[PDB]
Order: sequence, then C-alpha cells, then structure tokens
Amino acid sequence: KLQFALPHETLYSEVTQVNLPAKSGRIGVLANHVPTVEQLLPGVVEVMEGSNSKKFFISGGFATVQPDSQLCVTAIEAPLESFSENIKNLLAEAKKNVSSSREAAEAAIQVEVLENLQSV
Amino acid sequence: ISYAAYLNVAAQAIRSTELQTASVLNRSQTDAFYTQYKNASEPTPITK
Amino acid sequence: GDRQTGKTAVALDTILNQKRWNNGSDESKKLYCVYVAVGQKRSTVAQLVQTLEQHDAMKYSIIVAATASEAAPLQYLAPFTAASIGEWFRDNGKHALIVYDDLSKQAVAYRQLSLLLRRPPGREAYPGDVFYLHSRLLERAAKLSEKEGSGSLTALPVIETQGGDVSAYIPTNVISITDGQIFLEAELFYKGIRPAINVGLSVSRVGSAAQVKALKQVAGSLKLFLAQYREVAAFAQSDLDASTKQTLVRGER
Amino acid sequence: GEWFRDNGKHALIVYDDLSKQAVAYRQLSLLLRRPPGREAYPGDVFYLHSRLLERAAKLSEKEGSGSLTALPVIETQGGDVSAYIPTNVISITDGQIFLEAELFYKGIRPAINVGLSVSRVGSAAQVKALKQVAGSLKLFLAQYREVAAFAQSDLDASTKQTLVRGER
Amino acid sequence: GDRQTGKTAVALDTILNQKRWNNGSDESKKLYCVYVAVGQKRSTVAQLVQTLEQHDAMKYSIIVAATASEAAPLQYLAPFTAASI
Amino acid sequence: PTNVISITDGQIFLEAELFYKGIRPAINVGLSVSRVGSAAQVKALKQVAGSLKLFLAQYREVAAFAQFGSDLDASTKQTLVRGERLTQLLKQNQYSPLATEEQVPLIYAGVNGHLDGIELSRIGEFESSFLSYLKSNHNELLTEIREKGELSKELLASLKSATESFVAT
Amino acid sequence: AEYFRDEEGQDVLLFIDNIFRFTQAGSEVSALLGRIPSAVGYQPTLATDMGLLQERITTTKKGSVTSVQAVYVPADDLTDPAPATTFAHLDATTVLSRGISELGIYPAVDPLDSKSRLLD
Amino acid sequence: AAVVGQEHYDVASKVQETLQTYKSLQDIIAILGMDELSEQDKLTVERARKIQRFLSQPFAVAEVFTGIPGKLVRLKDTVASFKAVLEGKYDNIPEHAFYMVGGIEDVVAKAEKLAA
Amino acid sequence: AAVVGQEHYDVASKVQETLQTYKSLQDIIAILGMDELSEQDKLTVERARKIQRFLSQPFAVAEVFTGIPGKLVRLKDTVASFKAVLEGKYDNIPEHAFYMVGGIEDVVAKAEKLAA
Amino acid sequence: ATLKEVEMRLKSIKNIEKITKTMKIVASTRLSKAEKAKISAKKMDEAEQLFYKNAETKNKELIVAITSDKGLCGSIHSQLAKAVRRHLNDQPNADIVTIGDKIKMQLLRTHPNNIKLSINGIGKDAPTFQESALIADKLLSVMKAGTYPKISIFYNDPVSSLSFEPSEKPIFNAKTIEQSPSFGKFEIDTDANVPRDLFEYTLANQMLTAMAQGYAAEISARRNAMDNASKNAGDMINRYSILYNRTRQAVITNELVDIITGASS
Repeated sequence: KLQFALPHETLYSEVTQVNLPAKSGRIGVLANHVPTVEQLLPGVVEVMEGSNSKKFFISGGFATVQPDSQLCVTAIEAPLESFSENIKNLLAEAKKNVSSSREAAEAAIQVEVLENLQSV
Repeated sequence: ISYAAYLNVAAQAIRSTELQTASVLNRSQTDAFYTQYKNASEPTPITK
Repeated sequence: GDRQTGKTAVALDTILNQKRWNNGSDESKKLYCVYVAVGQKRSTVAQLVQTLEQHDAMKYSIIVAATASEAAPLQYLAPFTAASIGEWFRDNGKHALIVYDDLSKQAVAYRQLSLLLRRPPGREAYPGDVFYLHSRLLERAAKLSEKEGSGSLTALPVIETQGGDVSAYIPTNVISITDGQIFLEAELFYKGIRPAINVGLSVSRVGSAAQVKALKQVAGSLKLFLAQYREVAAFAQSDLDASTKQTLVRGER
Repeated sequence: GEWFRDNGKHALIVYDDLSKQAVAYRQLSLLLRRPPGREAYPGDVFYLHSRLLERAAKLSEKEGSGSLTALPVIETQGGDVSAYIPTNVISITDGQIFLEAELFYKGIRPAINVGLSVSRVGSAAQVKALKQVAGSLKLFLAQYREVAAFAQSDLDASTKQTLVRGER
Repeated sequence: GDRQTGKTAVALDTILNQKRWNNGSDESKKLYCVYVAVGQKRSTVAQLVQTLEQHDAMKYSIIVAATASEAAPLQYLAPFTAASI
Repeated sequence: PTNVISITDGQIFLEAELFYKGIRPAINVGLSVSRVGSAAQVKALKQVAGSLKLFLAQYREVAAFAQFGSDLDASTKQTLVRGERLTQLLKQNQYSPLATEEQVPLIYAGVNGHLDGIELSRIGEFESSFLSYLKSNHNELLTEIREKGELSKELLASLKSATESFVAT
Repeated sequence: AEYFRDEEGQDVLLFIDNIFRFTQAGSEVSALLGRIPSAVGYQPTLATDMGLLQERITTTKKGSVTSVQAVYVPADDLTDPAPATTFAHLDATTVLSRGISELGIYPAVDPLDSKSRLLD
Repeated sequence: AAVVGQEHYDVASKVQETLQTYKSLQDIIAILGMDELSEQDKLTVERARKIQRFLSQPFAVAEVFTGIPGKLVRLKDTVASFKAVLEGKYDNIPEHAFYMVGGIEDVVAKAEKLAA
Repeated sequence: AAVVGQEHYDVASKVQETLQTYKSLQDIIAILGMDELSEQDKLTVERARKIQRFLSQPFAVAEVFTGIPGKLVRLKDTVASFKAVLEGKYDNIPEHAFYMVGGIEDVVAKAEKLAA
Repeated sequence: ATLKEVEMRLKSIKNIEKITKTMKIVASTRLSKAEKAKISAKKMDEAEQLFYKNAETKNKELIVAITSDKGLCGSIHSQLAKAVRRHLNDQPNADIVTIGDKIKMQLLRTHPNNIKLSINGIGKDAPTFQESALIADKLLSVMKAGTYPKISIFYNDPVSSLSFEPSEKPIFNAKTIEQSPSFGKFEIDTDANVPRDLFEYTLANQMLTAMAQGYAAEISARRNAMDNASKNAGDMINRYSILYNRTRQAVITNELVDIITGASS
C-alpha cells in the first residue's frame, strides 16, 4: 500500500511498483521491503499501479516503508507534464543570483531543480 | 539553511510551467514578521 | 401580568380550590369568594359563570358583574359596590375573599368618568385622584382583630400590564397599595409553563406565617434555590463546572 | 380639476405640498378656538385631508370615462414617517414614493428608495411593453438590496454575480 | 448639569479662589462676589455661610438669599433684587 | 434649559456620569464651550494650553474606538496613552482651588508630554510633588510666571528645562 | 346583521373593514364634540364606545352574529391604546401573511401566527 | 473627605469608580461575549461583579418575609471589609459567596459553606 | 449644473459622493476596522479623509481665535484645487497638510513644511 | 429628548445588528475554505505520524503556541492562553515562542519572561507550507531548537463543529529520534544523518499541521462567536423596541396634556 500526501494535495494517500529517488540513489518498493526511512531528494518519481505508470515530479521529502507494508511518501509539491521552459529562463536569473550572495545556496538548489527538470 | 528550508527553496522553484493555477501562486506568497523578544525587551521585527 | 396571559385562570383556580374545606362544617374554614368582573364582555362573564357551575362551585360564591357593555359610571362604581357585598361576610366574622378582575379596567372606567367631568388630565392622562381611587377600594381588605370578630377579606386584585412592563402609572400605583405582587410573565406563559408564575418578580410581603407549618418546613429555602436556578441559567448562556451542572439539573427538574 | 374630469379629458393634479396645507388648517382652527386635538393639529384633520384626496378617481364608462390622477407631496420632517400629519396622509393615499435623503446625497437623483416605495395599483399601469421587459428589473434589484451589505471580501461567485449586475 | 452633581460646588470654588486677588491692595483687580441663592433650603444656605466663613471668604461676599420657605413672590423678585445689589 | 442656553454666552456643561467616573469637578469638555473664548484667557495660560483642547478632542474619539475592542495601531495608542494622562491631570480636590501661577506649570508639563512617561496611578502624586519641587528649586520660575503673566521665550525655555529636571523625579 | 340573527335564526357573519378606522373615526367625533382628549390621543369615551360596537355581536339563543374584523395596528405597535382596546374584544386572530402566500400556499393563513381563544 | 475620614473617603471613592466602570461596560457585556473585554477591564468587571453582590445585607426585620436570618454590620467593620475586597485580598472565592451575606468574615465562612 | 457651470458641477458632485460614501463606511470602520475594507474602499477612506479636512480654512477674524493668517481663495481656484485632490494628484501629500490651508498651492506648501 | 435619545440609540442598536449579521455570513464563507485546507493538512500529518507511531518514538523546554493576529474570535485567544499558563507552571524555565499577536499579548501579561521569539502576520491567511517552513527555519536558527530536551507545540484542536479545545503535542527532539525504542529496521542510512535531518523535517511538518488545525479552529470559533453575537443583538433590538414604543406613546400623551391645559384656561 502507498500513501502519498502533500501539504496541498492527497495523491495515492495496494500500489504495484513505486520508484522513488532518495539520498541513497534510487529505491524501488514492491510488496514488503526493508522498513527503512530514507530522505527523498528533489526528484522525478514514478508510481505504477498494475502496468500503468504515472510520473510525478516531487520536491523531495521523506519516504518511509513502514513495517506493515505502507509506503508513506510526504513531499511539498508536484504531475510531471504540468511542471513543464520559463524555468529555463529562470535559471539564468538564478545564475546571476549565485554571484551576489544564502542566495548562493538557494540558487544552487535552483541549478539542481532545472537540471532535474531538463533531465526529464 | 535548515532541512525544511532546503526543501522550501526547491518547492518555490517548482512553482515556476506558467500554466499553473492562482492557488499555487498564492501558496508561494507569504507575509510575516519575526519579532524577536528577550527577557520584555523587543529586538526589531523583520520580514521572513 | 401581561394581557391575556389568561390571568383570570390563576385566580379562578383559587376560587375552585376552596371547596374541599368550603363544603365542610367548620365555620373557620369557609372562604366564601366574591368575583367582581369589571370590564369584561357579557359573553366572557357568562362563560365564567357556566364554568363555576360546572365545577359545582357556584353555590359558594357570589358574582358581581359590570360588563363591557354597561355604561361607564356603572363600571366605576362596580368594585366599590362589590366590596360592600364582601363586608357583610367580614363583619360577621365569616372568613371571605374577593378577587377583583381586573382593576386595571376600573382605572379606564374612572378615566372616562373624570374626563367627562372636565377634571384636569393627570400624569399619563389618568385622573389626578386615581391613586385615591384604588387606595380607598383596596385598603378595605383586612383581617379583623379578636375584638372585632376575627373576620377576614383576602383581596387579590388583577392588574393587566400593557406591554408587560411593570413600571407605568396605573400599574405602579396599584403595586404600591397592594401587599406583595404575583407577577406572571409572558415569556414563560408562551414557553409552556402554566401557571406562568415568574419567581423573580413574585414576592409576598405578607409573611411566610401565612402558609401552614408543614408547607413551610418542606418548602424551606426552595424560593432561594429557584432564584439560584435563575442565576445559574442566567450566565449558563460559559464553562459549566459540576457545581453549576448539579444546580442546573436540580433546577430544571 | 373637476372641469377636466367631468368633461371627460384626463388630468393630473399634483398637490404640492399637503404638509403645508395641514399647517394652514391648524392656523385657522386654533385661531377660531375650535377644540385642539392630537399634536395640536385641528381635530378633524384626518377628515380634511381625506376629503381632498378622494376627489381623485377614474370615472366609469357610464360616466364618460374621465380621470383625475392626483399626486400629493408630503414633506417628512426629519424623515419621521410616524408623525401625525404624515401618518394620516399615508393611510389616505393609495401608494407611496419615498424619496430618501441619503440616496440623494449618494448621487442617485431621482432618489426613489426602491425598497420603501410601493405601488398599490401597480400592474394595471405600466405600458404593456415596459411591463414585459422590467418584471425582471424589480426582482434583480431586490436581490441587490439584500446582498448589499455583503459588499464589505471573500465572497461567493454567486454573490459576486449579483453585485456586478446590481451595481450596474 | 444634572441635579445633585454638586453644581453649587463648582461655583463655590470660584468664590473661594477670588481670595487671592481680593486680599491684595490692587483695587481694580479685586472681584467682590454676590452669591444669590434662590430656592435652597435654610439649612443649605446656612451651610454655605458656614463654609464661606470657615474659608474666611465671607468678608468680601454678599449673600442674597430667599430660601424656599419664603413666599413665591419674594422668590421671583429675588434674582432681580440681587441684580440691583 | 433651552431658553437659558440661548441667552447665555457659554455653557460649562457638567455631567453626572463623569462625576462617578472619577472626574471632579466633572466638566464634560465636549459639551462645554466659551463663545467669548480665549480673549479672556490668561496670556501665559493660553500659550501652555494651546493644543490641550485638540488633544482632549482626539482623546474622545480614540477612546470610543478602543472600547469596541478593535485593534489599535501605534498612532492610535499614542493618542490613547497621552489622553489618559490628561484626564488624571484635570482632577482636583473639591473646595481647594489652585493658584493660576501654579497652574501654568502643571498644564505645561502635560501638554509638552512630560507626563506621558509617568505611570497612570501616580499621576496625581506627580502633580502634588511637582508643585513642591517648583516651590523648592524653581521658585524664580514661579515668581516670573505670576509677575509677567505671559511666558517669554526665555521663560519657556527655563520652564522647559525645569519640567525636564522633575521628569527624573 | 342583527335582523338576520334575531328574526331569521341563521348564524350570520358580519365583516367590518378596518376596525382601526372605527376607532380612528371615533377619535374625531369625540374631539369635535369638545370632550377633553384622552391618553395617546384617543376618545375619552374610548373603552365604552368600543364596547357598544363590540358587545352587540354575541351568541344569542336564536342565532349568532360572528364578525371577522380587520385590525390595522397603528405605527406597528401592539402597545398603542387603540390596538389594545381592540385586542380585548378579539377571540381568535387569523394572521394572513404575505410571506406565506409567497411560499405558494394559498389560503395565505400563516400556520404559526394564528391563535384562537377557543382552541383549549 | 475627612468628614467620614480620609480612609473612609478613599474606600468609597474606589467603590464608586469600580462600580461605574462596570456600568459603563454594560453595553459591551451584552452585545459581545464577556470574554471579548480587554484583559485589564476583565479584571475590573470580575472585581465589580463581586462588589455588587457584596452590597447585599440580609434584612433583619424582614427576616420573616425574606427567609435569610438578619445581619447588621458595624460601620468601622464596613470600611475595613470593602477595603480588602477592593485590594483583591479575598477575591478568589466564588461569586455566589458574596451574595446575601453579612460582614467580610461572613463571606469567608460562606466560602467554607460553598466548598462543602 | 447649468447655473454654476458644468466643470464646477462635476467637481462638486464628485466631492459630495466621496464624502457621503465615507460617512456610510464610518460604521464599518468603527467596529470591524479597516481590515475587511477593499482596496477601493481603502483608497476612498484615504481620499475622503483628505477631502474632509481640506474644508477647514483659517479665517481673517480667526486670527484672534487661532492666529494662522486668514485665507480667501478665488471661486475658480476652489474648483481647481478640489478637482486635483479628487483626481488623486495630491494623494501623496500627508494628511495634516490639508488642515487649515487655502488652495492646492497652499497644500503643497504645507507638504514642504511637514517635510522639514 | 426621551424620544430622540431613545430613537438614536435604537438606530445604533439596529446598525450593530446589521454588522453582526454581515460578519456572521462572511465568516461562514471563509470557514468553508478553512475547513478544506485543514482536511488536507491533517491527511498529510497522519503519514508523518505513521513513522513516529510505528517507531514508538516516546520522548530548558520550548513551548510554541498558535493563534491569529485577529481578535474577537470568541475565546480561542483566552482558552489557549489558559492552557499555556497551566503548562507554564509545570516547567518554570521554558522559553515560549508565540506565533500570533493574540497569544503574544495574553501570554506577555501572565509572565513577561516567556517571550523570546514571536511572529506577526500569520493569522490572516490560510496555513501554507511556505509560512511553516520559514517559521521553522527561523525556529532552528534563532532559538537553537535542538538544544531543548522537550519541544511542545500548543494549538487549538477544532474538536467538534461547535467546539475547540486547546491541545498540545510534543515534537520529538533529534536525540529522541536517535534513541527511539524501536529504531529497528527503520533507517538504513548511517551516512546521511537521518535523525538530524528527520528532526528538522518533522519540526516543520508537525508545525504546519498545528498551524492548520489552529486556523480552522480560529475561523470556526469566529463563526460561532459572530452567530451568538447576532442572537444577543437581536435580544437587544427587541428590548429597546419595547422601550422605543413606550417612549413614543409617552411623548404623544405628554404633549397632548400641554395643549389641553392651554385650551382649558
């Protein structure tokens, strides 16, 4: 079972195969899995129910396989196609931001986010 | 930069494509003033 | 109390109750009651007469009647004439009672008489001697002394407040004369408490050595308690503690 | 007016203002020492106004089909419509148009307060054409009045639709 | 002002404060004072003369009084005859 | 009452509610007028009390707003705080008028905001003490205020300094 | 009405239009006759005069007149002397309302306003 | 002042002022909730509710009519009693305690009665 | 409108409406606050408050009742000066510079005075 | 007069009724959106809580509290103040961070040593992640959140559709997460500091929920309060209406008598 809930939505809140991108690379959960807690990095996420696959762009969060086979995914915001050009313009602004100043870290996250979006 | 701040900036970036609803844009708007206090005494209030 | 809170009924029941001692053989138990009906329709009075004969009560009571139809000078003189009828009982020592329904209407009668005599209008346009009018009538109710024969004449006069406001020239003047008031409240009457005897504004300035000792002992402090229920539910409409709740539960029952 | 009514023309006589007519009757009566009455207005003052205002009529087809519309104007002192001279007249008349000072100030001139005016002969009048396309108008304005005070935030789309239509 | 808001006291203070100039020798700065009391009871008036004597201000005051025991004409005549004073 | 009001040249309207409320002499400032006005005010006292009327008028409005329990911005709370001090300044112990020469300082203190700091409860104490202080130290100031009856620039500055000295207490 | 009741036996029902305007009319006749005006402005002979009109309508042992009268409260006060004097005579009130007719229901009788004396 | 004595006058001044505040806030109390009062005022109102009830005095001659036994409290005691109540010393016990009881000491005793 | 000329009429009509709206809003502002008055309403309150105090003008005989020298504006000048205010051409000026001033030129002058 | 002073006062009372009506309706409108937000928030919270429960995480001291800037929303402001006071007795030395003007004012009165950090401007909007995150970030930096051996958040749980009961819950410390009774096959990362990161993550995730619960309780209370206001105002209309009616009658009579007196002479 998968429970995917966000502070403004409830998505998948069983689910056949789920692929999640975590600070440990990528983790896939199918049935029982070891009941770890792993922090989700800014991500492209796929959730598959049967063979049907739905693709989510996930802002990072935390993932926890519960020892009862409940995949708790919580993250700040997301479908993938909806996120998708103007942001590519925005990264140019963000590059400028790296130059001036906390803003560096912010802009670094922005570089990660454009890169991740360009990746898909 | 706290862990949740790290996620926060990422979320803000994600609201950038332009097809997005007003409520999304509203969730990115904020308005607050963290007013520090001590002892009674109040060090000045400043926006988040 | 307020207009057509069926005021008459509260008194009517009093007349009815005096039958289970008034049909006796003890002459220190008779309370022959005179009902003075002033300013009520000939229909209304006639219905009352029939009501009394239905409860087989007519035989112990006299009715003096000065109906709505009857001309204004008769109405003015109507309570006074009735009170004379009452006094014969009083001065024989036989305990009696007289209920004058409604003296508020006697005032309206005196108003007409006075204005037509061109006597200058008074406060609230009522006669200037209106205080005197009520006072001479009312003060003839008495409990004669042992010397004078031990008679009585319990008088209960029924005043119809307009708008249910206890201040107002005709009501206040009567309130001042009488010993105690038994105010009836429109809100309670409407909200299914009949008899609708508000206990906030009913006092009896006449002692508690009126009611028999049994009904003094059992009824001890219940007047206080139900003016604690009154207080409790006044501010019930915040956080009710068990003390308030216990009182509220008692009060409601 | 009677010549017009009797001869079978139509005519409208607008008595302006009956409030001052009243004052004149008061002056005569009190000076003639005839008994005073309510609010120091002459005793039969209801009777006087009623006589004047009922001469207006709409004659039958037997009687030549004349008319004599009338429109008395009454000045309400401080808008107190409980006052004795206004109250009497309000009863006598068969309709009211209630011009409100606030509306006048608020730039609505003519300042007819839509709520507090009534027509008691109503739909007999109104050109048939104008009746058809303005039955709606009465109803729309009614909603606008009710939803008026809600114009002080986060308002339903329905409420907002009313407000736009109503203000316009 | 409304009855029994010690209205008299507001005025009585004025009379008392006129002590400061009065005592002095600058003739055209003296304000002598005439307090006219119409309609007050004899005891009230008497209390006033006592207060004024206590504060030693009854040495530059004339009190024209017509207490409410006195006749209706005398009361009517009382302000106007004070005015003459 | 109506007839007399027309005839007379001023009203020094008193109010019952304010008598109980703590003011005494209870003079409702809003309903009192002096139509012959400040042509008869002591010249000095006119200068010191110049905005006193305005402040009090502002106080009435602000205080009304405050009782609805509405949130108050800082400008409103300046008025409210200042206003409170004025009300206590007015009060006086009956049957003991205070010399005008020693009323010019007290009003100066209030209007020039020196009592804004002083705690509400002890405004009366401050008033009593201030008079004592002026008698002791600034007895030169008092003689001048009486004598010249209009405050000069120099006197105003002297007075300003004097009041400040007593704000320390 | 009384001729019908007394000499033809049938119960009959005699309507009066505004009975307020009966009172109002009476108020004028008093004032013209020169009697001192009485409380709130109505006749000095207010009570008895209402009595003469409202006690001839009664249930006789032959027939009965019954009267449905229309009361127009002055200044919408039920405390005014003219409505009050009227209210004493009334036995039931059927309170036709415009709200009720607007709810489609016709007869327009308001179900929770009407009250009767005989209804005990 | 100083006719009834300075101390008496001070007690009385405060009693009047407190009660007047309570009367002043009567509008607000009905229209809005009793807790929507300002915090400073809310203390005043609570104090005053006590002062008002405290004013009672079980009549000693109408004891027959009234029911409650009679109470007559000395003047010297009265000034003392109210002084304390204004200073909040005894203000911590139920409001009902203040109603229909004699001197300050009696209020305390009535707290014990209520507590039982 | 004909009598006073169309320009005069329009300017004055706009003043009347603006002030009247403010009067209507006064009740809402009193209890609720300005915390639910719209952006348009906030602008109306600000303009109205400025217009409201623009009315005051020191008088020549109020130099002994005030002491600010009297001011007499021309008819043409009054129409113009109010017109500007309504248009919001001087909605950048602080409120106290409308108190006891002459025309628009004076409002500008008092803005400078406050600036110092 | 009597008549005019009565009449104006009744007009005031009428206007008060109109305002209380208006507010009450608008409050209801606002409430629907508020509830919608709170549902979503609560759903999210349960997922985070799922870890804490299954882990059975079992916890100076920090106290955090939530109320709006806005007042006149019934007794939300003062019931929470009362429950803060109750647990302020318990730990004398705790540092209270007040999110909201109303809790700031009340708390400041009861002990004026408490206030160390406070916010202002949160109350006028729906809960939003952005707000929670920023408050959280500042909470870590300014207050050095990790130091406290207990963190506790106080809020008003909107218990039932007509009630709100002030409630608190403990945000688990980073130490707590580390030593958690079952920190069994929870975790695998020994590299990434999953306790020190998860602490931070739940600092905000918990705070957002608390803020959301609060916002709903607040708007719900305001609706309830303004409803009771309308009722109370209605009662005052009726009472002053009777007074008005009497006063009106009295003026007519009193005036009439004066005219009569003149004619009679």
